[PDB]
Amino acid sequence: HMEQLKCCSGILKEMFAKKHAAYAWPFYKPVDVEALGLHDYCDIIKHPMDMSTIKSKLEAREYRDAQEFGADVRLMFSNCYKYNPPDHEVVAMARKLQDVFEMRFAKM
Ligand SMILES: Cn1cc(-c2cc(NS(C)(=O)=O)ccc2Oc2ccccc2)c2cc[nH]c2c1=O
Repeated sequence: HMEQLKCCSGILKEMFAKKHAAYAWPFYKPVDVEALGLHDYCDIIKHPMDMSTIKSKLEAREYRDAQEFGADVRLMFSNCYKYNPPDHEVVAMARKLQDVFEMRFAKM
């Protein structure tokens, strides 16, 4: 699984790339519930996730395989779709970033 984890690190680096920043930036770090004033975020989202946490987990070798890495990336997008109304701008941004992830993750 060392080779598939190098691919996971490559995919995450691509998600942080300048060419995707216009839609990736809300996912770079944890949702700051207090600063944003997000009503009941912690009641609705039991397992928050973001790209910096995923990066820290890859560096600490916490994912034993590609499936575990992919589960955290999809959790990050799922939390966004779950919390927000479907018409929210952040949801449209999550979909664009998920295009990047799914298309590369499938080429594992
Ligand atoms: C994942 N996410 C993130 C934000 C969000 C986060 C931060 N900065 S941060 C990472 O918290 O430090 C800044 C703005 C944010 O809002 C917008 C981002 C773009 C367009 C409209 C809203 C958010 C807000 C409500 N829902 C969400 C959500 O689900």
